Amino acid sequence: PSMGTLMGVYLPCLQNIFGVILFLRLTWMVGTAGVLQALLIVLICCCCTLLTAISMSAIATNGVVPAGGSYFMISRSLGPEFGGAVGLCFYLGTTFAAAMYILGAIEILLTYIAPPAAIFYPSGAHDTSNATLNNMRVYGTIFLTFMTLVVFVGVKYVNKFASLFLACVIISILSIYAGGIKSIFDPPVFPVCMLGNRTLSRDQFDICAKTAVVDNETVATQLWSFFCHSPNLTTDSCDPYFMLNNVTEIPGIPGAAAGVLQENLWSAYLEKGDIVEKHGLPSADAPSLKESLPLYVVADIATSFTVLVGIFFPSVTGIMAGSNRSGDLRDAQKSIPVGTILAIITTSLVYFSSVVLFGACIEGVVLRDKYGDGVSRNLVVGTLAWPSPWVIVIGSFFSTCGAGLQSLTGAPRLLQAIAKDNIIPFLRVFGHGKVNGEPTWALLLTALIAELGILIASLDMVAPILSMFFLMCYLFVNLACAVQTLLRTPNWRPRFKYYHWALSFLGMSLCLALMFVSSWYYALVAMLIAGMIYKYI
Amino acid sequence: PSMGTLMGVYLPCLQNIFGVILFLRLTWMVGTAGVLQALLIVLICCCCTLLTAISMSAIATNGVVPAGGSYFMISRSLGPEFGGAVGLCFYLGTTFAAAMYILGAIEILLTYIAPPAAIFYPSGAHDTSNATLNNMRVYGTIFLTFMTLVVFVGVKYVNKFASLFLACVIISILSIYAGGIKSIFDPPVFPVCMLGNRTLSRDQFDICAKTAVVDNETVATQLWSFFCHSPNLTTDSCDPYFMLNNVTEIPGIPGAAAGVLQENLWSAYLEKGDIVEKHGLPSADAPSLKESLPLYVVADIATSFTVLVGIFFPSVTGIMAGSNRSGDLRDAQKSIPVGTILAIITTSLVYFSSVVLFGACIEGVVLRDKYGDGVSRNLVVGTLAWPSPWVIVIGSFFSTCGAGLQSLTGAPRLLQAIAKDNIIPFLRVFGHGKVNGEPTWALLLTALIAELGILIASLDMVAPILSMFFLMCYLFVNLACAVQTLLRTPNWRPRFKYYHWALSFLGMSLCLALMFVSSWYYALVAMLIAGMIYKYI
Ligand SMILES: C[C@@H]1CC[C@@]2(OC1)O[C@H]1C[C@H]3[C@@H]4CC=C5C[C@@H](OCCC(CO[C@@H]6O[C@H](CO)[C@@H](O[C@H]7O[C@H](CO)[C@@H](O)[C@H](O)[C@H]7O)[C@H](O)[C@H]6O)CO[C@@H]6O[C@H](CO)[C@@H](O[C@H]7O[C@H](CO)[C@@H](O)[C@H](O)[C@H]7O)[C@H](O)[C@H]6O)CC[C@]5(C)[C@H]4CC[C@]3(C)[C@H]1[C@@H]2C
Ligand SMILES: C[C@@H]1CC[C@@]2(OC1)O[C@H]1C[C@H]3[C@@H]4CC=C5C[C@@H](OCCC(CO[C@@H]6O[C@H](CO)[C@@H](O[C@H]7O[C@H](CO)[C@@H](O)[C@H](O)[C@H]7O)[C@H](O)[C@H]6O)CO[C@@H]6O[C@H](CO)[C@@H](O[C@H]7O[C@H](CO)[C@@H](O)[C@H](O)[C@H]7O)[C@H](O)[C@H]6O)CC[C@]5(C)[C@H]4CC[C@]3(C)[C@H]1[C@@H]2C
Ligand SMILES: *[C@@H]1O[C@H](CO)[C@@H](O[C@@H]2O[C@H](CO)[C@@H](O)[C@H](O)[C@H]2NC(C)=O)[C@H](O)[C@H]1NC(C)=O
Ligand SMILES: *[C@@H]1O[C@H](CO)[C@@H](O[C@@H]2O[C@H](CO)[C@@H](O)[C@H](O)[C@H]2NC(C)=O)[C@H](O)[C@H]1NC(C)=O
Ligand SMILES: *[C@@H]1O[C@H](CO)[C@@H](O[C@@H]2O[C@H](CO)[C@@H](O)[C@H](O)[C@H]2NC(C)=O)[C@H](O)[C@H]1NC(C)=O
Ligand SMILES: *[C@@H]1O[C@H](CO)[C@@H](O[C@@H]2O[C@H](CO)[C@@H](O)[C@H](O)[C@H]2NC(C)=O)[C@H](O)[C@H]1NC(C)=O
Ligand SMILES: [Cl-]
Ligand SMILES: [Cl-]
Ligand SMILES: [Cl-]
Ligand SMILES: [Cl-]
Ligand SMILES: [K+]
Ligand SMILES: [K+]
Repeated sequence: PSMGTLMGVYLPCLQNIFGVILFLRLTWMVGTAGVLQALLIVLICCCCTLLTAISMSAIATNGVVPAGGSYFMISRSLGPEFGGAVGLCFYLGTTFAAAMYILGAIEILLTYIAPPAAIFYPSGAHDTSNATLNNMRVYGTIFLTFMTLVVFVGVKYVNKFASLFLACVIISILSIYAGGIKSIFDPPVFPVCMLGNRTLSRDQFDICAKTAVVDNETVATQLWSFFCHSPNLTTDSCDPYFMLNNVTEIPGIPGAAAGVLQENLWSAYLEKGDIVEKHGLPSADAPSLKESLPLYVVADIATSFTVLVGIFFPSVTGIMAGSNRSGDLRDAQKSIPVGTILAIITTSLVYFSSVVLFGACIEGVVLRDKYGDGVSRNLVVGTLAWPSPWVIVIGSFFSTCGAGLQSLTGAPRLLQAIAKDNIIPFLRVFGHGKVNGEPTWALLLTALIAELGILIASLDMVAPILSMFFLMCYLFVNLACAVQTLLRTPNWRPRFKYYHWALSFLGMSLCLALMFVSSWYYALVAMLIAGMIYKYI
Repeated sequence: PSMGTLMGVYLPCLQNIFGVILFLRLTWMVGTAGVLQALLIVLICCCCTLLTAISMSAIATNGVVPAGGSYFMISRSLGPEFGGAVGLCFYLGTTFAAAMYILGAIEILLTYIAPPAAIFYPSGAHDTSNATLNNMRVYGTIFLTFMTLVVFVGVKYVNKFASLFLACVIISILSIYAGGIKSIFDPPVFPVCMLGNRTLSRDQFDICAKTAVVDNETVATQLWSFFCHSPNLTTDSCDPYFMLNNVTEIPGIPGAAAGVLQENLWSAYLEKGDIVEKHGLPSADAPSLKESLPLYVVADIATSFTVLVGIFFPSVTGIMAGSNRSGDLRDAQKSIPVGTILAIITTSLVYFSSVVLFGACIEGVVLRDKYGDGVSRNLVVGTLAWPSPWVIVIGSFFSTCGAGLQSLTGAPRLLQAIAKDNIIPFLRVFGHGKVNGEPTWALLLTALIAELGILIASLDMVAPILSMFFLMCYLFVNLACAVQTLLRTPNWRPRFKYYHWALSFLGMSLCLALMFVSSWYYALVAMLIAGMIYKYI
């Protein structure tokens, strides 16, 4: 066995922690919560995983570290009762992470790469959401049935091209920082058209002006016709908000400055149906017609602190996939505690610096545009990139398509290993495999469980379920590291310097509080199920 | 043993089938779906239960009919594998039916009896729903903790006053029919104020007129001030829909006629946010301000056929609670098949005649008012009653409060009987009881599971879950009546004239199709769970 700390523990952790939400939902989170509460979300979500890594270091520095996987380490160091729960919650987390990584790639393909490749269209006037959901479901079934046949046939080709999907992530992050440094000197040009406080969708109309001049004559623009329903300049059929207020362009990226970071510093939560608005603009109060409501950037979902925590939390998960090479290492009780902790530190520094960067460079109206309606249907992340916005689009699409394949290769192996362990004979038929050892019936069950997450068809609806499963897994790891100390069991003597039972209790309580924060209802259901299984045994 | 067919089988079935949805969601269903599709919903939902009663008659006409409950009949006539599934699905159905019956009584109390007894108020302008949900949850916890202490202390007093809650239902139905016959000759006076096609909420403004006369002077009314935001008659700040259109009262109950039944005959489905509108009125097309949108009757939820089936279906359930007295009967193989089938026939005739009655008497704009906003916050059912609308309000409130108590007494006995059977030792601690035999730990588990249904806080959100559990129970009964015939098992010779295996197959397929109709997602999850338990055994 010869695998270092770098290519054995650190690089798979750093490949599994970075993902879809850094490129799709982090600018929206900064713009919705403010820089201060966004740093609070990043700090709270990166203390569950740091204390969980301190507990996994106490797992790794005990005994012999049996070869293969993180399931076998926990199962041989903590008994079959805790290990089965950890393995089952981590299997369910990986199978729904595959669904979230597929839905991210479909969102990138349908809203940024190929917009006219849409089957279902928003008929009528309103409900542009049901066509979006039915459009996500069809491409979800197609990409899931393709990427399960790829895993069924081409495991060696997925394992051979596993570092290319990490190179894509690193290039598409260095482009963000290279453009964010350029914006100090030479910011790019993305004009945002507004009307009073309200920002409007630039994709529909042509020119951001109330009147224009053609043939030495003042003619009402296309923007006049959407609000007043006549090409005549002296009608009284206009809404009184459009009449009293003036139409103004602003720079969507004003560059890195202190006055920009000062305005993006506080929370601006909106309910579903509200319009994204500035604060430092004059606006005359007047009622507005209901028929001009599609001519604005509108909050898609209702937001709060507890909504944003549950959407952010699957950015930080990925500790447990740095112990999968625990048989190939030279010194497995040295490479795992150093590697997982340094990977969590570097990824959390990237998240803090990116929160401060997006808060100081991009203006909060562009930040609060989920799907980028204020700027010509572009990525808000992509507008800040240095060479072109297409770098982040292509790199994020290939990174999500790679992270879905790696989850669809990682979860059937885990169900294979749990079934072959005879720990629950109810799953005995899922230990059947090929002559290679590759699973056959576990891959089908992962494709069926990840289909139930695709049929939810939203990134923001699937992500709290992922938070709910990974927080249960990380809670059982901290339970199993505190109980074995407090019960004074034999064969539990961790040789790790920075381990103490109070840190595992603190991690258990923190990953229990985040369970109530992300979604209180299903946490209250899982608490009943867990309190019932305890009354059994 | 001496119990007849009438007081032993027929009256408990007829007490358990009638309930909350006949008085709260049936007029809304008629107005939303039309008379033809409402009769289709009633006909489809009353063929799952009729074929399920034909299968329960084949259960009852086999063997000895062991004493006590419907669980023991199925468990001794079909084996412990089918019987455990039937008993567990029927237990979960009864524990969520208690939650639906509590939420119905809270809806009646907060919207019709005591409106100012509300803790949470709709602050701001919009979101009158979140205050409503948080207002349902608090009174749900209060009424659940009261009606579990009543069941823990006063079982004999709940059993002594069980016929009073049936007398309330029968009086409050005979009042509906007595007023619906009066409306042929002398219809009551409930004026509905409208403005073009759109109907408005009468509870806010005073007089249904655009201008009025005080002191020999024409003065703008209170209804003018809500739409134009000025008491001056010559302003141009009005919305152009209010200016071009005229304000008109109609009779909310025009009486039983053929021209009224002809207009309520077709479907009018609305999406969330649409305004309830007539069809036979002139209306000038004009845009409308967003700030006048609370001055209208608005569809609360989006409706379709599959939404209304899942809300109607728990009106028909209640077959299985006519075999609870199977030890007290004289001829249990005669009283059960006659009693359950005659009770299903009489309740289904009441539903068909009530659909035709509400379609022919009440106008469809009043029918499509869920919560009765068009007529002064009254029950749409209650406006048709003969003596007063308070009869239906008080009778429906006491009937839902009684049907919640009877579910909270029926489900702990079932969990008691399943736990004492040693069929699943995982539930062994729930067979502990008092010295009387009354359960202690099963009553707590019913209070905890019915709390998870109360915290959903909607009648229309809890009702498809009830449909999902009762359709699984009725599917397992038809499976277990077709498999024992087709496998040619011994000790299965039903002596019922009208039984055949094709009727049980037809009932199984119909109660499987309704499972996909009511909610396709959770049916698709339950199909995976059932197909996995089959791959185990
Ligand atoms: C050990 C062995 C391994 C395999 C196995 O066990 C044995 O493992 C277990 C694990 C099981 C799974 C455990 C958990 C599960 C999650 C569960 O979802 C619960 C709720 C969510 C799903 O929502 C549903 O989504 C469907 C599809 O949309 C809806 O159906 C609708 O579909 C159509 C639309 O066209 C229409 O008819 C209706 O809309 C409806 O029928 C369901 O209704 C819906 O419940 C998460 O959804 C939640 O939805 C909320 C919306 O109200 C949302 O709130 C917010 O919504 C928006 C944000 O988008 C905002 O406006 C507001 O902020 C909020 O309103 C919530 O965010 C969101 O959480 C499904 C089952 C599943 C997967 C288990 C399956 C079995 C399992 C794998 C077993 C196996 C056997
Ligand atoms: C044998 C032994 C006995 C005991 C035991 O096992 C062992 O038995 C089992 C049985 C288990 C139970 C099985 C089933 C269960 C149902 C499951 O619910 C699934 C979905 C529904 C719940 O929705 C959730 O409701 C909560 C509360 O609202 C939401 O949380 C929200 O709360 C706040 C609000 O302030 C806010 O933060 C967010 O809103 C959110 O956090 C959840 O998000 C939500 O998922 C049904 O809800 C569905 O919601 C849809 C809305 O999107 C709705 O679609 C339609 O919505 C409206 C209609 O109102 C319309 O506009 C449209 O037409 C649609 O959008 C759907 O109609 C609706 O179906 C919960 C678990 C439970 C009870 C199991 C518990 C465990 C159990 C008892 C075991 C035990 C151990
Ligand atoms: C929108 O912008 C215009 C600028 O064109 C403001 O118009 C005022 O115009 C008069 C004469 O045209 C000037 O003397 C004033 O100085 C302008 N006011 C300013 C610059 O504040 C108009 O008031 C603006 N609308 C607003 C602020 O609601
Ligand atoms: C944007 O402008 C509006 C008025 O042009 C600001 O004023 C609010 O308007 C709403 C109407 O939707 C009222 O309910 C509020 O009471 C108004 N607030 C006041 C007068 O302080 C609105 O605040 C502005 N948006 C910002 C600053 O984010
Ligand atoms: C609303 O109702 C009024 C009735 O007061 C309609 O007014 C018209 O008024 C003129 C003179 O006042 C009459 O000669 C017409 O016969 C009326 N038209 C009718 C009765 O159709 C007014 O047109 C109505 N608004 C509509 C239908 O949009
Ligand atoms: C009620 O009146 C309106 C117009 O006063 C009718 O017309 C529809 O108006 C909507 C605007 O919300 C348009 O989108 C439709 O195209 C109009 N339909 C037409 C012109 O046929 C509306 O149909 C009426 N409602 C009814 C009859 O239920
Ligand atoms: Cl991610
Ligand atoms: Cl992980
Ligand atoms: Cl009912
Ligand atoms: Cl029933
Ligand atoms: K991740
Ligand atoms: K019922």
